[PDB]
Amino acid sequence: VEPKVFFANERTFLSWLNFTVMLGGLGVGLLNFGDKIGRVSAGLFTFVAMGTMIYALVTYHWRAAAIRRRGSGPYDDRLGPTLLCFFLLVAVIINFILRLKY
Amino acid sequence: APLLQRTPGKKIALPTRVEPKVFFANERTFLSWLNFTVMLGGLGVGLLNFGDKIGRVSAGLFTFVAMGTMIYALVTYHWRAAAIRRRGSGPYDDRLGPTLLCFFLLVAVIINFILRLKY
Amino acid sequence: VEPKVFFANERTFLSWLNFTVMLGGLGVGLLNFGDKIGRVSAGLFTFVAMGTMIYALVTYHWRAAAIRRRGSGPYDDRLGPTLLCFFLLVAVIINFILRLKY
Amino acid sequence: MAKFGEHLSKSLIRQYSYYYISYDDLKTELEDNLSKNNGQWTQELETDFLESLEIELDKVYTFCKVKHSEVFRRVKEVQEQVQHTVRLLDSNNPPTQLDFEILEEELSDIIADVHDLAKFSRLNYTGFQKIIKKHDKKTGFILKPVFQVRLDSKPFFKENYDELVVKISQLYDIARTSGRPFVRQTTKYWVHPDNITELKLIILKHLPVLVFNTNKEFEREDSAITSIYFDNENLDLYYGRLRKDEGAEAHALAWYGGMSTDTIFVERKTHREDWTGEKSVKARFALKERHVNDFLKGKYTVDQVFAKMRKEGKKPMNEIENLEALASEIQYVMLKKKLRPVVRSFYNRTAFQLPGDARVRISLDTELTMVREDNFDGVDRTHKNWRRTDIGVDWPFKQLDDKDICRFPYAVLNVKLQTQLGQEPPEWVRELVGSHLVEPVPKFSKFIHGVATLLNDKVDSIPFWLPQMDVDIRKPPLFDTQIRAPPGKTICVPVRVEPKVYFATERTYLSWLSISILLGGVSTTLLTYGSPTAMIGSIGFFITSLAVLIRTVMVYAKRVVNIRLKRAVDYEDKIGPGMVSVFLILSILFSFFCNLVAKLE
Amino acid sequence: LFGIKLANDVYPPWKDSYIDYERLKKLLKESVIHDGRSSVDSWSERNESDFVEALDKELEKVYTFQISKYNAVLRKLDDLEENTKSAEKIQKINSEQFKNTLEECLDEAQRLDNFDRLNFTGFIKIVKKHDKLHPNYPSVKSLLQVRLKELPFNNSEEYSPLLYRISYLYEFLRSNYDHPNTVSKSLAASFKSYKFWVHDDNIMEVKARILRHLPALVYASVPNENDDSYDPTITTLYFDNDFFDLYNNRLLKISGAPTLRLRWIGKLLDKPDIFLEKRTFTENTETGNSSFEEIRLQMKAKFINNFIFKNDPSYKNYLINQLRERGTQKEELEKLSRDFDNIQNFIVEEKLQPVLRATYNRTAFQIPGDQSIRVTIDSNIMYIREDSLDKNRPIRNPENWHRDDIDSNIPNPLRFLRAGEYSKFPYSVMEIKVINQDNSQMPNYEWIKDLTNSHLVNEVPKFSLYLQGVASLFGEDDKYVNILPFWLPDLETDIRKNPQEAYEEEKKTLQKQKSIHDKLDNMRRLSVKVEAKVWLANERTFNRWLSVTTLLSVLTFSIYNSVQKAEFPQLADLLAYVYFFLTLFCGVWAYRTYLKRLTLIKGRSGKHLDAPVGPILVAVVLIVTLVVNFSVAFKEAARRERGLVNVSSQ
Ligand SMILES: CCCCCCCCCCCCCCCCCC(=O)OC[C@H](COP(=O)([O-])OCC[N+](C)(C)C)OC(=O)CCCCCCCCCCCCCCCCC
Ligand SMILES: CCCCCCCCCCCCCCCCCC(=O)OC[C@H](COP(=O)([O-])OCC[N+](C)(C)C)OC(=O)CCCCCCCCCCCCCCCCC
Ligand SMILES: O=P(O)(O)O[C@H]1[C@H](OP(=O)(O)O)[C@H](OP(=O)(O)O)[C@H](OP(=O)(O)O)[C@@H](OP(=O)(O)O)[C@H]1OP(=O)(O)O
Ligand SMILES: O=P(O)(O)O[C@H]1[C@H](OP(=O)(O)O)[C@H](OP(=O)(O)O)[C@H](OP(=O)(O)O)[C@@H](OP(=O)(O)O)[C@H]1OP(=O)(O)O
Ligand SMILES: O=P(O)(O)O[C@H]1[C@H](OP(=O)(O)O)[C@H](OP(=O)(O)O)[C@H](OP(=O)(O)O)[C@@H](OP(=O)(O)O)[C@H]1OP(=O)(O)O
Repeated sequence: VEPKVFFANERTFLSWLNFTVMLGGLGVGLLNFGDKIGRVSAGLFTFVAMGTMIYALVTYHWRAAAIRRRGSGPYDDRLGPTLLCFFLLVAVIINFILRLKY
Repeated sequence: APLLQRTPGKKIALPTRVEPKVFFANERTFLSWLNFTVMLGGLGVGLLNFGDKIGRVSAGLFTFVAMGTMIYALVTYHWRAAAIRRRGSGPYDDRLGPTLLCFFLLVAVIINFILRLKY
Repeated sequence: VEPKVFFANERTFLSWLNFTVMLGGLGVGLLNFGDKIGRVSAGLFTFVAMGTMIYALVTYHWRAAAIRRRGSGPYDDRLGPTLLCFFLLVAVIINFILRLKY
Repeated sequence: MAKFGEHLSKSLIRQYSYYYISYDDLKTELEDNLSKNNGQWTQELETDFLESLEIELDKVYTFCKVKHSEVFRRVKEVQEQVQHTVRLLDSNNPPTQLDFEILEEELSDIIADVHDLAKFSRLNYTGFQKIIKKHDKKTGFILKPVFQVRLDSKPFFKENYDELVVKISQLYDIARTSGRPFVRQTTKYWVHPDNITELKLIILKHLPVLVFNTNKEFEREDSAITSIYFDNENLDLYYGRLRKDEGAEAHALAWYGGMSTDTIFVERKTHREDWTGEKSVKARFALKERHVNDFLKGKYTVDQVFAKMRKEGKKPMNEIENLEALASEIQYVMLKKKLRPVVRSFYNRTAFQLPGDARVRISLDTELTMVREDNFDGVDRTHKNWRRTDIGVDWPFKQLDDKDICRFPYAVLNVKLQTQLGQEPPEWVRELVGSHLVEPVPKFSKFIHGVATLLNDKVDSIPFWLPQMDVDIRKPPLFDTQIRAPPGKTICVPVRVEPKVYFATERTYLSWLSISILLGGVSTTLLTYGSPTAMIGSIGFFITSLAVLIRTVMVYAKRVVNIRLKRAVDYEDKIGPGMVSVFLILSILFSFFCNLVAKLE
Repeated sequence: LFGIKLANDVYPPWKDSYIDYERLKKLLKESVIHDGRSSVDSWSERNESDFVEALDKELEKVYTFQISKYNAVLRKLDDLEENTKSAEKIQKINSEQFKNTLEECLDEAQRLDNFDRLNFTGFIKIVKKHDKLHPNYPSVKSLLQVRLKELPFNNSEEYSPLLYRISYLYEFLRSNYDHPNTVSKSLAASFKSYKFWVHDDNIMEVKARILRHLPALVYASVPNENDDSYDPTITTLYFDNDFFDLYNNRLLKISGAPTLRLRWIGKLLDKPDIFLEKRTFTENTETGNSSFEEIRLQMKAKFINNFIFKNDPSYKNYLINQLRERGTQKEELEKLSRDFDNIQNFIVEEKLQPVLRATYNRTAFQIPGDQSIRVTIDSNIMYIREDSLDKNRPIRNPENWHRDDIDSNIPNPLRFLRAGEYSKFPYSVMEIKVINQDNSQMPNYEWIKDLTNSHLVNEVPKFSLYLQGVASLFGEDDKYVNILPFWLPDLETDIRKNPQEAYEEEKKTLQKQKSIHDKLDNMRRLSVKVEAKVWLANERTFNRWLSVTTLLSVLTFSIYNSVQKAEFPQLADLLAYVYFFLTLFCGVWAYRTYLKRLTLIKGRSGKHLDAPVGPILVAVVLIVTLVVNFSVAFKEAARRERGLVNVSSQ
């Protein structure tokens, strides 16, 4: 048994999980303390956090299964991080636009 | 015997090199899970001590997840430490754990959303 | 072909995204909960966070292309941490003196 | 011991592997043809075997001729390049040490190729002779004359490669002189006496013997090497060498041959260390025996030591000043620390190495005894002399008392390999060092062993091999933690730490520190902003944060301090995780309990 | 002049048959004596033809006598051996008759050996003289060598088969009864030495056959003052007196005949170690070995002249005192003094002085610690005349121990030599020593047996560098040397042999000697990566320091922007100040130590790659800040609990 690849995959999933849990905690903090605009931004940020959470979990399971089958997992991650960064940017700019408007 | 081990096919016990990477991997995994636990517990206590009625009720929904992941982190760290102290290995025990913890965290988030929007 | 290096690249991207999340969380919290003077400190912090995330994304994509084509070669990653340290220090000092002045 | 086919397979470096004689193939063909014809031999079988032999001979001759021409071309080109480089020294741009060392490396490669080619040709000639002898012995037909004529007509062995070695050595010497302004691995092994001869024979099939005699005779005293070691009464230098410290010095007065030698080498070994690794710097200078006593007393000034060296002028001033500084430092240390002779390390060394080829060097030290020289017990062993004149090189020193002499029961095999990056040590070396004839004992020191065995009563720290001298190291041809230090003498094994650990020890610290900040981030938040009932949970969070911070500081200060001083570091944290888990859970319980009691009570 | 020696050593019954050496000398010198005032074609074709005719007559007479008596004594030995069978006749053998026959046979064999020795010396001398004075006329060595080949016994300095048969028959007679013993004239860890001449073309093959079994010895220079030429040239200056007594005694096989020499390597300008060596081979009748004794003294060039010429016993005292001061034991000093006295007395009594120099290169093959087999090959042998016998014009000063001509700083001193002062030996000389300590037979040394009978070598029994040097340099002069080695008429011919004929004509001799040895045995029985990894580690450590800095900054600004809403604004402002300074220090210290460690990694020097000051100070400052915050939140500014006050009552 050579779990080096498995351990690296688990480390990557744990990094993704750090990021997603931090985003989710900050979004939940925005929810229970913000106003209507704050709650909308909290919804957007929690959407991003939970979508990335599900993405990371599904990708982790798939990569582990593929490592067991072949030894390497899917590497289409030129899109995942790109969409994550995009949605984070849109969420922040939407929050700023709502704050400026009101 | 200050780290004096005898190689399988020789007769003189020589000093042996210990690899700290094995222990460092366990420490790093536990510390990542501890970051999870600390952030979730901070969220829970903040909601409990500063939230309204809905926030106070929903604080437990994250506190329970924090306790679950803390127990899981401690148990997994100690079991991995016991394994490495003798033979090592044991990777096929962290599939349903992280998945269950993510499921419970998502359920808590959705429940918080529901009590916030409904009330 | 080499899962370990791909995982390391993703872990580096998420390590930078950690800075992005912390700084952007401070900025968004100030934006949604701060006064007039705090709300520009919010803009400065979120600008630093946005730059950090954009640099992380560009570096991740470039390193992904490099590892896909040739392999390895991390010796050129020196400027990013230096600029991030400089920008953190200057932003912290500017925001502190701006809040103290008013 | 081993068949010839195995010897051929073992003496190759994958470049001469295919072109060796097919000794096993010819042997099998001969045996099978004899068996199939009911032990009989006929003319057709003779022609078939002669065709096989001729094909092998043509292959060997062609390869030898090709390699000979290539080596001649390389020698000519490098000679011209070295002459041009020497000429360029008078120009406006000297070739410099880089060019000179490139020339030296190329010359070393040429020496290696020449030696390998000569060995290859000699082994093939041996195989041809063996095959012919086996043929004319097994069958009733004589093939020696005809095949001797064939071998003469294709003479891959009548090639004087000694002249090439001499010429390349001359070029190397010229380059070293005119230029003067790989991975090296050395291992030490214990050889049981019963396994000595066999071991020696193996080394004799691959390397020649260095003889320190003008007539190339093996005289009794020629191989003797004696070395007096110096120490304080407190054995400061012994502990410095045992605990591998920075600047750890070992001072010795050595000589070669019998006690009629008048040239004593004053040697100093200094242990230097960086995060890159540990290294040993050896510096020695020759001094006439007559003055040695005075030189140890300060009566013989350093300028007197190197007066005639400067007078002759056949020495660069840089080397003269380096030797003068070395002598000044040695004399100053001897006068300051009040160093005295302690142990004499006598042994007979046989050195195997190819001329001008430093890839493999072997030193077999036998009859290794260690005699007591000091007077720490009140007995004046050296009567105001730098060495004991009661004994010479007359092993086994039957005139000595049993307390004064430690006769090391095994011989010491010192294997030094200098392998350029891209290749590996030769197969014969690899199976020599991993066979049953040797017992690897890395970092064995004759000075440390002598001090530990002879001055045991004055020593409270011994090397690891000392309590293992009763272990039978003989092994049949092809886990032990019970080695406990004796009462009052702890085994000392310095622990070296990989450079990356220097950051890992920091990594976890930060990984803990951040967490504590987060906990502090809660503890402050519930105090300066929290309601009076929130301070109750802040009590638990404050306790947890302080405990985490204190544990982190103490753990990593201890780790840094123990990575320094070369102490063993326990890299397993069995307290921090459980303590932080319990404290965090109890803090959360305390906060929730305070809120619930406020609600219901 | 060897004519006087011939006359004095005349055995009267054979007086007619000796070489008329004086007569041949007179025909050779007639070209100078006759027509003393007309040096015009003094040596005509008629003179040459007459000289060849006379040489033919002398060869025919002398060697016909030698072969005739050889065969007659062989017939006598056959008549003596016819009783070595038919055991009944063996028991009837008269011991007195056999003893008398063996006595007469051994006396006759010795007389024939002397006959052959002086006559061979004379013929070789006259042949060399004719060749030297008449180079434009054809060499007469051919007739001498052809007549030597027409001999049923090969003269190569070994004992003739006569003495072997005599020893066998003496042993047989003693085995029979040995009751009245025999006459005193009966002649019988052992070791054996073989000496071969190897042609250059064969050298590289022969060494290979040696290197299969024995490793090559490489000369390693002893470390010296300079230790803070790849292979030297061994030079041996052999001593001898005016009458060449040592050479004669060594050539005549007199047991205990010593050889004295001064041996060194390199050039004397280097000041090398010089060893005065006296080497002796002893062979006694009761013994069965050739016990060798060597006495060597390390001399100094300053003292050699007085030691060997003035009989000055000052170097002995000097060396003894020096070695005693070095701590050498008393027994070693006693042995050294005995050696000094022995060599000094030997030189003084024998009136020895340096005679000839021999320079060569030595290659040795031997297993360390194993004396069983040793092989030694001497190449590039050159002999230089260093004698002072020429009283009018000595080659070297009689008060100096070596020639100053060839020991100067001029880089080709060998030009100083003139004709007759030097000689080069054309073949390499091989010596194989086998130390048969056990009394059994040869213990699996068949490769030596292969080499000895091979086509690659030419065995020369009882060869010696000193004897060859004396013969080549002083042999042609009748004033000094009057006896010559038997191997001299072998250098001129090609010693090489045909590899195919190794088993066509060399096996002729091989199998003849083999049949001889087996028949003898039969009758006797019947009777880098690290740098990159550490660089990456430094990068990541700086990243984590920046992460801690960002976390502290977040805490700082979160409390700073809410200080007004805090329950205790003064404490919140103080906390914000402390955390702002913490963040600034963390950033600056992170960058500083990143730079310092980067310098350490690129400049690969430095004991450790740690920096605990910053971590320790950050952690203690955090502890102090948290404690101060707690205290202010529960003391004067927020006084609610001095000791243990707060309970479950809100
Ligand atoms: C690229 C990344 C995008 C951003 C990432 C997601 C950002 C989500 C924003 C999080 C905001 C959290 C708000 C906390 C509650 C606000 C406190 C409050 O009531 O306001 C008081 C005060 C004012 O209270 P007030 O409500 O009475 O103010 C009245 C003014 N109006 C009416 C406009 C509201 O506000 C502040 O000044 C607080 C300062 C901002 C606090 C920001 C904290 C950010 C911490 C981030 C660190 C993350 C580390 C890991 C954490 C893991 C999760 C636990
Ligand atoms: C482990 C997660 C926590 C740490 C993550 C961040 C690391 C760095 C630590 C930053 C600490 C921030 C200090 C307080 C910031 C300003 C708070 C404030 O203004 O409170 C005023 C108000 C005052 O509340 P109040 O109105 O009930 O006060 C009553 C007092 N009188 C009557 C006088 C008004 O508090 C809040 O509304 C919210 C405070 C807690 C914020 C909720 C936590 C949500 C978690 C995500 C946000 C992370 C940042 C805050 C972390 C707090 C952790 C409990
Ligand atoms: O196994 P080999 O490499 O072919 O050689 C061995 C042995 O030599 P080693 O023991 O060193 O291997 C002898 O080889 P030579 O000395 O002749 O060169 C030879 O024995 P002989 O001397 O009697 O010829 C012969 O052994 P044998 O011919 O008795 O069988 C042979 O062994 P194998 O023939 O069994 O291979
Ligand atoms: O090769 P060096 O760089 O000169 O290092 C030498 C070498 O041993 P190592 O290579 O294994 O370190 C010596 O062996 P020799 O040079 O005599 O062949 C050894 O001798 P000891 O076995 O007695 O220790 C001792 O050098 P020295 O003889 O001058 O004391 C040692 O240095 P270390 O102490 O570092 O091993
Ligand atoms: O007389 P030399 O041929 O010139 O040799 C002497 C001799 O050297 P050795 O001791 O090795 O034989 C001196 O020692 P003594 O035997 O004469 O006592 C020695 O003297 P120091 O070692 O004490 O300096 C030294 O020097 P010096 O010329 O002063 O006598 C040396 O001289 P070289 O350098 O010429 O060999």
